[PDB]
Amino acid sequence: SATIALNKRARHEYFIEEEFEAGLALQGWEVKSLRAGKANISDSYVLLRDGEAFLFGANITPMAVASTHVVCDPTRTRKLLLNQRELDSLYGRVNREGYTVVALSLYWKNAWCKVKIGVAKGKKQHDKRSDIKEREWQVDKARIMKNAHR
RNA sequence: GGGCGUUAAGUUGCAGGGUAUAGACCCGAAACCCGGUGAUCUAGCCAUGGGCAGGUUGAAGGUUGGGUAACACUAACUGGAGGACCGAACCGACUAAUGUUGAAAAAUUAGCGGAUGACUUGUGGCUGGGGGUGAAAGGCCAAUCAAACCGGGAGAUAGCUGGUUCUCCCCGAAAGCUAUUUAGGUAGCGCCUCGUGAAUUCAUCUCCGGGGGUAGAGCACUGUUUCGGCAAGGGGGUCAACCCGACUUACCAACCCGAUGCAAACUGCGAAUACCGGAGAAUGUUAUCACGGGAGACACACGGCGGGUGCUAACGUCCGUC
RNA sequence: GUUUAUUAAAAACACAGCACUGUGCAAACACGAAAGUGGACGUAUACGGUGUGACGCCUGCCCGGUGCCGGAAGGUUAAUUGAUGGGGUUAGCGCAAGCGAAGCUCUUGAUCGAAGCCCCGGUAAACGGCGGCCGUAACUAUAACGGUCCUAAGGUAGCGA
RNA sequence: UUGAGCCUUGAUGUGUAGGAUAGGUGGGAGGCUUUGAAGUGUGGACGCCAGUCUGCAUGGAGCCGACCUUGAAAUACCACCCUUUAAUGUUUGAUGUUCUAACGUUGACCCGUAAUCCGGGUUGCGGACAGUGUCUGGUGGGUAGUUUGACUGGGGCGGUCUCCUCCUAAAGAGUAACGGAGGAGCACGAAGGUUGGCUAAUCCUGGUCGGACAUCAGGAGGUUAGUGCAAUGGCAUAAGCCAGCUUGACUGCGAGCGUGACGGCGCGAGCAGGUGCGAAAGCAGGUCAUAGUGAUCCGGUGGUUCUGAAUGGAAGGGCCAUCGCUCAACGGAUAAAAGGUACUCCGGGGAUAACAGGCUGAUACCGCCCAAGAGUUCAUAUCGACGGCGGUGUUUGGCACCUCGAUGUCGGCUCAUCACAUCCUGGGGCUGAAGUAGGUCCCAAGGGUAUGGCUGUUCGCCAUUUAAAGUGGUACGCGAGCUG
RNA sequence: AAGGCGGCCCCCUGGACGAAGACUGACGCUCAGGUGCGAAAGCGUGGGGAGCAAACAGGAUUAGAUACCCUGGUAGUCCACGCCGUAAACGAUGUCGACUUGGAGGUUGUGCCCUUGAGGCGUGGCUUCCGGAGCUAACGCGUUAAGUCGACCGCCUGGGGAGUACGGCCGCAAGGUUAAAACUCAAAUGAAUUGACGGGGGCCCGCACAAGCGGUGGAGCAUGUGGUUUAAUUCGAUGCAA
RNA sequence: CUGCAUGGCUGUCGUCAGCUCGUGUUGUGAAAUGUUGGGUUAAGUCCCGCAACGAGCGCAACCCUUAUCCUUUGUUGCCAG
RNA sequence: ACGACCAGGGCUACACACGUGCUACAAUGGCGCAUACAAAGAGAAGCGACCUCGCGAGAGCAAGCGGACCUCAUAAAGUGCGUCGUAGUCCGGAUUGGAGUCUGCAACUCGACUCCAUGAAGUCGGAAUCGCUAGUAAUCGUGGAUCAGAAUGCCACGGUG
RNA sequence: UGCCUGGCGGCCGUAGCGCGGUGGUCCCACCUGACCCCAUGCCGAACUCAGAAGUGAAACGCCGUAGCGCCGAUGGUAGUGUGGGGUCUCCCCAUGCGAGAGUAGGGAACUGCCAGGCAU
RNA sequence: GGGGCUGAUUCUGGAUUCGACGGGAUUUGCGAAACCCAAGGUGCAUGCCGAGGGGCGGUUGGCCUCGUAAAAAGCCGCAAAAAAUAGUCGC
Ligand SMILES: [Mg+2]
Ligand SMILES: [Mg+2]
Ligand SMILES: [Mg+2]
Ligand SMILES: [Mg+2]
Ligand SMILES: [Mg+2]
Ligand SMILES: [Mg+2]
Ligand SMILES: [Mg+2]
Ligand SMILES: [Mg+2]
Ligand SMILES: [Mg+2]
Ligand SMILES: [Mg+2]
Ligand SMILES: [Mg+2]
Ligand SMILES: [Mg+2]
Ligand SMILES: [Mg+2]
Ligand SMILES: [Mg+2]
Ligand SMILES: [Mg+2]
Ligand SMILES: [Mg+2]
Ligand SMILES: [Mg+2]
Ligand SMILES: [Mg+2]
Ligand SMILES: [Mg+2]
Ligand SMILES: [Mg+2]
Ligand SMILES: [Mg+2]
Ligand SMILES: [Mg+2]
Ligand SMILES: [Mg+2]
Ligand SMILES: [Mg+2]
Ligand SMILES: [Mg+2]
Ligand SMILES: [Mg+2]
Ligand SMILES: [Mg+2]
Ligand SMILES: [Mg+2]
Ligand SMILES: [Mg+2]
Ligand SMILES: [Mg+2]
Ligand SMILES: [Mg+2]
Ligand SMILES: [Mg+2]
Ligand SMILES: [Mg+2]
Ligand SMILES: [Mg+2]
Ligand SMILES: [Mg+2]
Ligand SMILES: [Mg+2]
Ligand SMILES: [Mg+2]
Ligand SMILES: [Mg+2]
Ligand SMILES: [Mg+2]
Ligand SMILES: [Mg+2]
Ligand SMILES: [Mg+2]
Ligand SMILES: [Mg+2]
Ligand SMILES: [Mg+2]
Ligand SMILES: [Mg+2]
Ligand SMILES: [Mg+2]
Ligand SMILES: [Mg+2]
Ligand SMILES: [Mg+2]
Ligand SMILES: [Mg+2]
Ligand SMILES: [Mg+2]
Ligand SMILES: [Mg+2]
Ligand SMILES: [Mg+2]
Ligand SMILES: [Mg+2]
Ligand SMILES: [Mg+2]
Ligand SMILES: [Mg+2]
Ligand SMILES: [Mg+2]
Ligand SMILES: [Mg+2]
Ligand SMILES: [Mg+2]
Ligand SMILES: [Mg+2]
Ligand SMILES: [Mg+2]
Ligand SMILES: [Mg+2]
Ligand SMILES: [Mg+2]
Ligand SMILES: [Mg+2]
Ligand SMILES: [Mg+2]
Ligand SMILES: [Mg+2]
Repeated sequence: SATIALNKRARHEYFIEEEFEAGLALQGWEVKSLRAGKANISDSYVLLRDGEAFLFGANITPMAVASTHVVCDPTRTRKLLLNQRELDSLYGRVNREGYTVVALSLYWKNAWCKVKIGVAKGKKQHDKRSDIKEREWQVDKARIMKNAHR
């Protein structure tokens, strides 16, 4: 419905623990491009400086140059609007060993863009094997049980 | 009260100017329909008879020999089929030249293609026009074809070009407005001619009543616009070059005053010439108005003046005035 | 080979071959107001129509739209038939306005009523169409790749100033 | 297999109040007993299993009847029969099948008959089908009739077509362009009328959250506010604002005037009737004025002092009100209409375009004036910023001023002529001119001023030479000299 | 012969094995070049097409799935006549002759003995599993040898390049066949062993489950833990096993 | 400070039952047997078979208490008589 | 000076989440009055009987004992009575103001005991989850070490069963 | 006849602002209170009814004052009708009309009716 | 060279991105840095020249100290150079 460019690869590439429905803060010519304008949310992650967890990786194509005064930067760091009450998770459980929180998807909420955030961590190519093995094994167990019980 | 009318005579013939129907001042279309004629040219088809000199190439098939268990396959002899080959009659016209009131309303000379086949030709017949036929070009249908020829409706229509024939005298325009499947036409009005009736009816000059907002002028108003003061600040301060920043730095600078300008869509001002009315002599062949008969015209240009537009360029264009 | 007799003889038409479609005979189709004829004194290896045009490699995706074919579950639906509603008229009731039986007529139209249309599917060798946009690989370039906007599908093989 | 009339009602109910399945009302008090009732068992069904239409092997002799609740007396009576069913003949519609006599036979045999037409007789098959006439729905460029507007600095494309506001518009009115700038196809039962009362926008001071800004009290200001809306002209008596009552947002006229060719449109004192407000004189025929709008014909509604095809009526016609058009191409040609023609045709026009010729020169080319500077110093040996002044008609343009009763247009070959804003030769000045060799300027037209590849060349690129391979005018010279 | 052949019947026909015989007389084996047959898939023409099913569409899974799961579905798989001679066409083991311990079978024929029952002893062909000597690097072969020899043909000489290009032939095509060179590397491999691993299997055990019975997450409080604050919130312990 | 130089110590796997060696034998060899297989158990505990035969650390016992009974010594304890 | 000095704070704090346990949910349960049975332990800067007192903690005086002698130490659950009656309860005992006591020079940070007074939460608790196979689960009390005092923690002991 | 005040007109800046001062005999204005006649989108500030203790402050009316506002000459200038001319996007000549903006200067109104009171 | 449609999550004239990040940093108690001004203490403090300053140097010259003038001590720089990157990903 109101869904926009989403990053479903990061869901398989990470272990999503908790999610944040926090909003995004962006300048002109970009929110219009969210409707149509080729926004891409690849390589998305938070870049906490002090309390400024900007989303760094996103390429939103500028569709016009009619205002040829401001310099266009598709790789701009977008600000994020999150409650200070729930921002404690981000200044907390991020820098342990490898914890990250990445942008899973971006959609519309009554003419305002909301980017879904999620706390996760890497898999080192050995957790992926275990996940695939378990996903296949549950299916195989169900199939063999059904075949045996006819 | 208002409208229409009571007042105040028409009618029948003759001659003349219009109008309406008929052809309607005269010639001219391209086009439509109806009834007949054509296949002797040409297109196709049907039936019946002719024509294709001469010289090349050797497929199928058939024999002999080799070969195969039988085949298959190969060598030699014969073979004469090709919408075959070169090339004559015959058919056609791809190039060049001549010819263009020519020998000829498509031809001549030198070259050219097919020339045993989907060929060509003679004779007779059929296909008849919104139809015929078409190896398909809108090609042919008798030198005429995106609808053949002849006779009729039919003098079709033509807001379109041209022409309109003897004389004299008098008066004398317009090329503008409105509306228009309207712009090069038309109807009314604005103008022209004739007749009738009507009053200082009308015009020139003078005097007297009037309202402008144009030229010009100006910035009370709306915009525009330059400078100085009033004045807050900022901007790589000469200075510390780090500090309160010594604060003054050919930079923008609120509101208001003083000075200087611009304006078709600005007027606190504002003419001349224009326009209407009243009066007065003097002048004009009623020059004025109303009705009736007949028109014409509704393509204007130049020059002066005030302008839009264009480039205050155009013998350019759009308005008013003489 | 043929083609615009009389400015175009060609890449233009035709061609053998290929594909689709219609056609069970009193066949389709065409000329015919009709009879009748051709097709054809043929019989699905026959005939007509439409496209391409010997031969070799092939004819890849789409029914979204317009046609064609199969269906009548539902809605609408002609001609046709006519339940009544509303008036005209007068026998006649009313001292008068005015009610007003039957007959005949003016007008509305309950119900029946097929094809067709909407609809459900197929069919493209039927008419037809088959995308642009951003980032990303060791110097630079490009993008095998990844995301989202639409369509019914984004052009496969092959070829190319 | 199947509907209305019909074979008869087998007929279905329930006021918490209730032997409860209420007798249409009349007569309420029974035919009931051989006008053939309970007892006994219980397919279907009223099942809210109280009752019960109950149906029916055994019966073979009184259930009911008053009424208990009593808002309402029993369905025990008679039945003009409903709060609605029931089946077979039933009234003849559709579907299906059976049959033949209609009809068909481009099946066979015979006959007229010599004969593959035709007709008649026998017969097989199909069969009330097929097929034909009328009406009718759908499809139907296969065919026919047509339509596709106008202005336009040629035509097409674009834009516009009606109405209103300011300028142009030259001080009465009016006045055009594809000139310069904005709006309208409504709205109000109150935003109309009367009466009564009041008069801002804007800038300040102080004051709870309250601030460039809500509200409040005071202060400057005088229409720079407001008008239901675009602009213009006005409004202080207010035409702006608040409240009451109201419907004059009346009916029929209307002397007079203004604007229009006309159709028409607009203002209007005042008259008669009947109303609203205000004590009253007085004000009210809509809105502060200008856009808010469409003629005629045809038909829709109501009323009517009329006409009514012999009479009496009625359909019908007109009369007054009123309704249906983005006829927006808006003075509207039909209720009903798009394109191509290079296969084209006719009447016209240089009233009107493309080539040329003519007028001007925005553009084009060339010259000149001041001089930041470039140029080591030095403006001018050579260039020249920001501008201006010019000359030719030579590039691209403007006009439609001759030519559509005919002026052959690009380029190439032959043939030339003229001008100098001179390519070479000739003469000279200044040079950042040591010499050769260069730059610029001035005078000077006597002469000369290339060959091939590309492409239709003009133009242009390249290769090789020459002292040079100049720019232009002459219908962008020359087709009654030639090709195409 | 190989490829490969499965209801039944009819017709033609190839091949194989046995008791007892008769007969020609080395006529015997192999075989480059050549010839023929030859799984399926594929191609051409003419037919047919029930089911299945490349390509293709849709649905589902997945981060992605142009696939495995599902619904459709054309070529093809079915027939006749034609073309290729391609397979892990394998027994990864060429054709023919002789010899070499044994056991347990299947199929087929014949001889003999009293066949009272597939009673008993023999004797040939094919085929199956163990197994001695021997062989082999070992797996394994083992009278049907991979044991010892005899006759012949074909093939091999490091892994890639490469069974590739060119060249010749064949074929309508897809391609087949014959078959290199340049360049890189010091490796490429096979049989077996020990660990390890498997989304391989089997067995066993422990309050590991089941069975029971009580508890912890709900609520005061206690120390302990992580985070926060703070001057420090004193050090380490950080899954069972803090 | 460095338990990422260590000693010592401790927890878990786990009181789970395996971890090895000598000789011999087998295979050219890496290597295997023993340690595998049936019963049985808490167990590599016991037995049988098998080129295995034995041994070490090992799972048990030897160590500490309870459960019947004997003797000795009798205080601060017992009252059988 | 990262070596070293002592005094005052903080290791005991906090919007939070977590391991573990004690405490309760009330009729087998709390309120009180006879009444019963254990083992093993520690004791001289000590264990510390009596007695006088204190509603209570303990104050004063204080015997004996390196202990089969004395103390800590009338153990309870059990038992027989009464009583309450299903209620935020005579359940549940936390927070609160004040009072003293033990204790160590000093308990605002920061002890424990006491008893008068307010008398919280909580009323068998999701998903999950842990322990036990016999004198063990489960309940009741006692004892021991650390230490001036400051155990729901730790280690042991028996009763029921 | 003089002065003052109140009401209604002529005219709409020489007519009105600013500064200072004036007046309570009469008029004028503030002022007291409210059952009522009347009303507050509340509230006797506005309407109104019943009244003169106080007042001339506010507001009125008056006199001077040139900071204003305003009027406004003569002359000159621009423009313009007529007729004739130039070097013709614009001007000149003869004649007629002659602005606006300035300057000198003026400018603190004029006036009629009705009613009251002062002096007479 | 020209027109015509979109630059509008409403094409619906009234959106607290719910949240971080600037705002009078509007608001309620409050510490001399959210500040701050004649009286009890009675000591050698105010302008006085000062003194060059914490490990080192300097501060608007009176931000430290005094009592007969000085060590300077309350802040900055030399210094405290460790600030330099989500995850997966050669050994
Ligand atoms: Mg012919
Ligand atoms: Mg021969
Ligand atoms: Mg030939
Ligand atoms: Mg020939
Ligand atoms: Mg001949
Ligand atoms: Mg010839
Ligand atoms: Mg010839
Ligand atoms: Mg024709
Ligand atoms: Mg002809
Ligand atoms: Mg003729
Ligand atoms: Mg005729
Ligand atoms: Mg006629
Ligand atoms: Mg004629
Ligand atoms: Mg005509
Ligand atoms: Mg006509
Ligand atoms: Mg006329
Ligand atoms: Mg006169
Ligand atoms: Mg002017
Ligand atoms: Mg005209
Ligand atoms: Mg004319
Ligand atoms: Mg004109
Ligand atoms: Mg003209
Ligand atoms: Mg003129
Ligand atoms: Mg020709
Ligand atoms: Mg030809
Ligand atoms: Mg073709
Ligand atoms: Mg296709
Ligand atoms: Mg379709
Ligand atoms: Mg159909
Ligand atoms: Mg139908
Ligand atoms: Mg037509
Ligand atoms: Mg036109
Ligand atoms: Mg036009
Ligand atoms: Mg005018
Ligand atoms: Mg009023
Ligand atoms: Mg009126
Ligand atoms: Mg108005
Ligand atoms: Mg009509
Ligand atoms: Mg009549
Ligand atoms: Mg009548
Ligand atoms: Mg009537
Ligand atoms: Mg109408
Ligand atoms: Mg009009
Ligand atoms: Mg013509
Ligand atoms: Mg021209
Ligand atoms: Mg000419
Ligand atoms: Mg010029
Ligand atoms: Mg210089
Ligand atoms: Mg001529
Ligand atoms: Mg001519
Ligand atoms: Mg010269
Ligand atoms: Mg020279
Ligand atoms: Mg010179
Ligand atoms: Mg096959
Ligand atoms: Mg499938
Ligand atoms: Mg799929
Ligand atoms: Mg092989
Ligand atoms: Mg052989
Ligand atoms: Mg063997
Ligand atoms: Mg090959
Ligand atoms: Mg065992
Ligand atoms: Mg201690
Ligand atoms: Mg003057
Ligand atoms: Mg003057």
